[PDB]
Amino acid sequence: EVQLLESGGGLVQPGGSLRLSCAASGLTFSSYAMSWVRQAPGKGLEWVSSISASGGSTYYADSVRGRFTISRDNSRTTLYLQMNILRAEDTAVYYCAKDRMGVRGSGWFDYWGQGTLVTVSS
Amino acid sequence: LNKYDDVENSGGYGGNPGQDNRVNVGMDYKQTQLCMVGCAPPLGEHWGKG
Amino acid sequence: LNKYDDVENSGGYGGNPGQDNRVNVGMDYKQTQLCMVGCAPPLGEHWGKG
Amino acid sequence: AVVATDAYVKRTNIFYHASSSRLLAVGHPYYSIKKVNKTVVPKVSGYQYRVFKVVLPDPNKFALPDSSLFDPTTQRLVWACTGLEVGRGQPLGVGVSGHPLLNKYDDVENSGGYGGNPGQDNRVNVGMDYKQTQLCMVGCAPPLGEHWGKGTQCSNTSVQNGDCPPLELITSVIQDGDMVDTGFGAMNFADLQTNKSDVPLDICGTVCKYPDYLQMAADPYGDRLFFYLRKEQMFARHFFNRAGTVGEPVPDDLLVKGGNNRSSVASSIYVHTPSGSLVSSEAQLFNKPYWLQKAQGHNNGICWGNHLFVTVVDTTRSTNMTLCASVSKSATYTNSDYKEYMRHVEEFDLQFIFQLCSITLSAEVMAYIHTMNPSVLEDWNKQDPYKDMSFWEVNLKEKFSSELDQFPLGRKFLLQSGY
Amino acid sequence: AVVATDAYVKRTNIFYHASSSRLLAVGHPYYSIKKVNKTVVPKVSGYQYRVFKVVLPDPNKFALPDSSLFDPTTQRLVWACTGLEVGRGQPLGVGVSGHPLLNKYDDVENSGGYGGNPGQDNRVNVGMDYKQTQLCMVGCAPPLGEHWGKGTQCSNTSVQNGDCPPLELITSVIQDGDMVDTGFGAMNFADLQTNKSDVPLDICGTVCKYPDYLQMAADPYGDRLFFYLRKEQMFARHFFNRAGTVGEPVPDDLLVKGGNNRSSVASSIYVHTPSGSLVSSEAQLFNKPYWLQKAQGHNNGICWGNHLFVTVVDTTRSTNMTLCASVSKSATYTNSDYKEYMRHVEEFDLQFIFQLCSITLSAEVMAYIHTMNPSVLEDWNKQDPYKDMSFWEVNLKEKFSSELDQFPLGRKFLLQSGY
Amino acid sequence: CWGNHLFVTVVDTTRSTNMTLCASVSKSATYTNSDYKEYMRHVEEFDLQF
Amino acid sequence: LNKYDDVENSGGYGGNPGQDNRVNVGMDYKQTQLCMVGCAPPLGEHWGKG
Amino acid sequence: DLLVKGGNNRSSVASSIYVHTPSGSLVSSEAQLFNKPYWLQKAQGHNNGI
Amino acid sequence: DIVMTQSPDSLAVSLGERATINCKSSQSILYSSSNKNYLAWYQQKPGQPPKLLIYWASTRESGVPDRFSGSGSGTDFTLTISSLLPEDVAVYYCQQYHSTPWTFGQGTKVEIK
Repeated sequence: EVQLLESGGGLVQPGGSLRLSCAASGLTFSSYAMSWVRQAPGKGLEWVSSISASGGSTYYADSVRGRFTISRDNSRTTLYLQMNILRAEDTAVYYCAKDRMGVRGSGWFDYWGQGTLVTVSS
Repeated sequence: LNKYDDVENSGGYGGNPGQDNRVNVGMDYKQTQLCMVGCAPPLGEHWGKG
Repeated sequence: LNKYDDVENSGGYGGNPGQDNRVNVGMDYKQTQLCMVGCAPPLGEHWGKG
Repeated sequence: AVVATDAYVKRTNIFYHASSSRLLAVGHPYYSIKKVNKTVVPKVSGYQYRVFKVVLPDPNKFALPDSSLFDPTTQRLVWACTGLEVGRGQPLGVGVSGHPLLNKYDDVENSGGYGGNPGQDNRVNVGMDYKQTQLCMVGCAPPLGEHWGKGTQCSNTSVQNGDCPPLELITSVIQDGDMVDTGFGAMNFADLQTNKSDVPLDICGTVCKYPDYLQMAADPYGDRLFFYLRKEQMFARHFFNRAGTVGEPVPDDLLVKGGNNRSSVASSIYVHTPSGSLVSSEAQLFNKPYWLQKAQGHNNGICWGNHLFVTVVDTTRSTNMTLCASVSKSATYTNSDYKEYMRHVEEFDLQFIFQLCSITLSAEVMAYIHTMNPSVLEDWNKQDPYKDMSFWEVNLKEKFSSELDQFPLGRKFLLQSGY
Repeated sequence: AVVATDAYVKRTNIFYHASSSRLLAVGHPYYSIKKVNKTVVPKVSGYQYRVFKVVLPDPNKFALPDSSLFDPTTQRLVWACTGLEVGRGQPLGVGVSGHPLLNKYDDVENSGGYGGNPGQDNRVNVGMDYKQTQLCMVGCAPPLGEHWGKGTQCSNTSVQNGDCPPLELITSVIQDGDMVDTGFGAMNFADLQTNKSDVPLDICGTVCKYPDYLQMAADPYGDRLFFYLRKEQMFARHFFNRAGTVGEPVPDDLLVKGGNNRSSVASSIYVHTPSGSLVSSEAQLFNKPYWLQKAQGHNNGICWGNHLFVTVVDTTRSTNMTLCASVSKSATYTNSDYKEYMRHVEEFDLQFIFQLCSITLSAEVMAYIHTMNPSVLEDWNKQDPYKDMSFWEVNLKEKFSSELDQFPLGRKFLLQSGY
Repeated sequence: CWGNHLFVTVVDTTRSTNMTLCASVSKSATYTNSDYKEYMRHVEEFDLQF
Repeated sequence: LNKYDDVENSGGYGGNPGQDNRVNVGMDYKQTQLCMVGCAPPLGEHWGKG
Repeated sequence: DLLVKGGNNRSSVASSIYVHTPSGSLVSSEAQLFNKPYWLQKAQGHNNGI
Repeated sequence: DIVMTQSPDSLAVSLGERATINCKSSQSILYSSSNKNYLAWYQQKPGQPPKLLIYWASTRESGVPDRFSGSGSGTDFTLTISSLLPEDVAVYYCQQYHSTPWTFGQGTKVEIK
C-alpha cells in the first residue's frame, strides 16, 4: 500500500534548469533514507544522489556534483531534485528509490517510483 | 520576492536564471525603539533619484 | 494545526493547498514571570468579537 | 519553643585547619560493570550527588594546648565550623549521555506527518547533554530530597491494568551516589515508567531527586543545612513525540475531525531535549573560600556529635574520556582490531577551618539539650540510622594542626580576618 | 617551619626596566616539517604552551650607582620582580583543526530509524574548532602539569589482549611546546588510544596537559607560581558515536530487547564536538600591565638563581594563514597548477620591571637558606635539573636601564606608584 | 486590607516540566508498545508566607 | 571561490578534487571599530613575500 | 607515523587544509564608539596633544 | 571505483531448466570478521521499475519465490534460477554497496528459449 508518484519531466533547452518531485502515500516518510537513480534510454542503471532520513547529509556522484541538488520535505512528504546547468547527456528516465535502513541507510532499495522522463535538446 | 540562490553554506555552481525565479519569502525586521519631543515636526533623510 | 509552508528559506512554488493540510506541531511558549498583590481581583484586557 | 545556639554556646579563640588531601574516583559513567564475582568497576558520573561525612576528633579527649583554661567537670567541648573550600581538578567540559533504543516516535519542531501508522518498537539511538547544575550544601545531618513516586491504592474498585498510577510526593535522605534531576523531572523512573526506554541509560533505572529547600528551611532547630549555594540553567533544543497507546483521548469539542488518513489523531505526548548553553570560568562556585558568617536558622555552624555533612553537585567538569585497546594488528585498519571503553574521573580536595566552643551544663541547658538531641548528652560521659546509609567517609582525626600560616586556606583566613 | 620572604629579605628603591623586544615564530600548525636532515620548519600552533626562561644579569657583578650603601662581604643581592606586561600582535581570530581520517559513525543528535552495523574503515574527514582558553602564570621554577596515563600492572594473572588499561594520574614539568587540553580530555593520547584516529592531528600523537593548581598551591615554599590568570569557555556543538567492538556491553536489566530491525543494539559510546564561543576584545587578558603586590605563597616575587619562568597560553589569536604557489600556467584554471601551504605566525613582546634586594647573612639565616636551597648559597662565591628540558631562552643581561620614563611601561609604573 | 481580604496573582512559567508516565497492560517478548499506556501530568507546589 | 567540502558534516571518501571546483560563496566579515589620532600617519604591519 | 593507513578508496588521504568563515555576532546601539565626544586629558607618550 | 562485470552475456534458457549468472568485482567485497558480502540482486521488467530479489548475497526478500538462489564470496558471485517459467523473462543487475559510489552492473538480459 506504499506508493510513489513522480512529476516534473519535460523538454528543456541546454543550460536550463528543471525540478523533479516524488510523493509517498502510505509510508512513514521520516524514517527511511531515499535516493534518485538515473537510467539512460537503452543503457544501464546509474546512481545519482542520496539523502539522509532527516535530510542532514547528502551524497552525490562525481558527474552530478555541483549541478544537481537533492532535498526533502517531511511535513508534506515529498522528495525534490533541482537540476542546474543541464547537458545533452542527461536525457534519461529518473527513479525515486527507497532504502531499507533509516539513519543513513544501507544501499539497497526496496520500493521504486514509476520514473519520469527528462529531455535536454532543441 | 526576487531571490535566486542561498549562498551561505550551499555548494554548487552558478546556474543562469530563466524567467521569473521569484519565491514566497517571510522574515522579521531589525529591532528599533525611538522617542523624540519637539516644537516643530522632525526632519528625516533618505536617498532618492537625483 | 493549520500550518502549510515554511517560508523562512523557500525554493520554488510546489503548488496550491488541497483540503485538510494540517500537521502535528509542538513548541514552547514565551517566557513570563509575574506577581500582583492587591485587595480586589485584577482586571484583564482581551480582544473579543464586536 | 526553640532558642538559637548563640544563646547557650560560648566561642573561644582557638582555630584549626584540616585538609582531606587529594581524593579520586574512577569508573564507568552509565552503569557499574560487575563480573560473575563482584563489582570491579564502580559507577562514577558528574550527575551524581557527592555526600562527604567528615569525622572530627573528639575535642574532650583531644589534647588541647591548654587544659587549665576550662573546667573539666562543669563544661564540655564541641567543634564549630568557621570556613571551608571545595577544590576541583581536571579541565572544564561537558558530558554526553543517551539511549541506544529510546522512545521517540517523531520530530514535531519542523516536521509533522500523517502518512503511515506507528508500528511496533519505533525506537531510535539518541544522544544529548543534560541541564547545567551546581550546588553546595553544608550541615550536621544528611539533606532531605523530594521525588514523585507511586501512591498506595486503598480499599476501592480494583484498577484495571494500564490505569494511571497515583502520584505521591515522597521525601527521603540524599545518600552518596544518588542522581540529580536532568531536565526530565524528579521521579522514580523505575516505578512510574515500565517500558524502560523513555530516558537515557544513567537515569532509566534509578531515582532522580531534588533538594527539599522548603521543609529544610521550615525545620525548627536548623540542623539540616547551615549554608547552600545553587546555580542551574537549561534550554529546549529539540521537540519530539512519544509512541504508545494514548490513555486519555482528546475531547471532541476541542478539535474539528479530519478525514482520509487524518481520521486517526496522532500522539499528543510532547517531550523536549534539554541543553546547557555555555560553561565559563566566571560562573563557577568552587575553588573559592566561603566564610560561614551567620547561619540561616538557629544552629550557627555547631557540629553536634563530631560529625559533618558536605553535599556537592558539579556538572561543569564532566568529560567522559574514551580509551581504545588493540586486540590484534592487521594489514589496513580493520574495525575489529580495537575495543572501546568509556571512563570518567573525578578529583576533589576539601579544606576546612574549625573553631573550638564550650558549653556550661546548667539545669536548664541540660534539659533543653535533652529535649533537642539526647545523643549529645549520652555521649558526654548506640544505634544510629546513619549505620546502614552509604556516604563517603573522610577521617580527619589525625589531620588537625594549628600552624595556620603554613596552609593556603590558613593564609586566606588570616588575611581576611586581618588580625 | 617555613618563614615568609619578607623577614630575611629587604627591598631597595633601585628599580629597573627590561624588555625582550619583538619575538617571532613561523611554522606549521599541525606537525613539524623535516627533511632527511632535521626540522627545517618547526611546529608552531596556537594551542601550545609558551614557556620563556628569562636570564638576568648577576646583581653582584654588574655596575651600580654606588657601593657605599651595601656591604659586599656581609651581604648579597638578588633580583625581585615587581611588574610585567605581555603584549601580543596580529589580529584576533579562530584556528581550525581536524583529521582526514577520524572515527565517527553516526550523528545521533536528531535522526530517524536505524541503520546497519559498521563495516571496516568507516572514517571521515572532520574539521572543528577547539575550546577557548587563555592563561598566564609566572614563577621561579617551571610549572607542574597533570595528565592521565597508562598504568603498570603488578604481578598478577597475565591480562588478555584488548583489556582496559589501568589509569594513573601523572605529574610532570611543563616544557616549551606542550599542547593544552582542548575539551577532549587531559590525557596521553598516544598510549591510551591505539587506533590513532580518535582526535585531530594536533594531539593524536602527543600528550595534552592541564596545570596542576592544587599541588602547586600546596608547595612548602611556593616557588612554582607567584601569580596566575586563567579564562576558559566552550560549548558542545554536535554529538556522535564511534565504531568498534564495545568492551562492556549494556547490562541485560537496563534495556528491553527489541526484535526485527531493532534487534542489534547500536553503539553506546557517545562523543561531542567542542566549540569555543564568540571571540571578543573586551575579554582579553593581555596587553595589560600587572602589578605584583602579594603572592599566594611565601615567596613574594623574589627570583633565586638569576632566572625567571613565564608560561603563556593564548588561543584568541590563532589564525592559520593559507599560501598558494604557482607551479605552472595553463589555459583555463587547471587545478593541478597550484600548491597549497599552511603557516602559523606568533608575535610576542615581554616587558618587566624589577627591583634590587639585599639579604643579610647571619648564621641562622644562612642555615635556613641552605635548608631551602643549596644552589643559592653555592653560587654566592654544577649540573642543573634543566639539562634535558626545553625552554624559549630570553637573555636580558645587557637590557637593564634606570631611565624609566623613556619606555612605555615605565611611565605606567611611575603613574601607578607616583614616586 | 479592607474587609479581611487579600488577592495574590501569580504567573510562573519557568517551572513547567510536564511529567510523563507509562503503565503496562500486558507483557510481551519483544516490546510490542501496544502493552504501554502513556499519561501526562503536571504538578504545582506553592508556599505563601506573609 | 576555492572551496571543496564542508568538513563540519561531511567527509565521505567517494571523490577527488577535479579541475575548477569553485563555487559561489557569500558571507559577512569580522566586526571592527577603531579610531586613532596622531600628527603623523599611523603605521601598519602585514606579511609579505620574502 | 601520525596515522594508520586505510584501504580501498581510503588509501588516498583527503585534503587537510582547513579554512573557516568569519562572522560578526550582533550589531547594537549600546556598543558604538562614535557620535560621542572625547576629551584628551593625558597622552600616553611624551607629546601631549601638540 | 569498483567496477562490476557480469560475465555471462544475454543468455536464453530452455523451458524448465536452471539459469546461472556470474557477477565479479574489481575489489574484494567480503568483510572477514562478520562474513558479510555486500551484494544485492535486482530484477527489472520492460517498462516497469526494477524489483529487489536478493540482499546480503544470500538472503531472500519477502514474497520472492523460492526458485531463486544466490551464492558466492570474495570477488565471485552467482545467481541461479532453479526452475524457469515464462514470468522470469527480465533483466537482472548486481549492485555492490560496500563503498561509495554505489555502482550497478551492466545488466544481463534473461529470456526464454
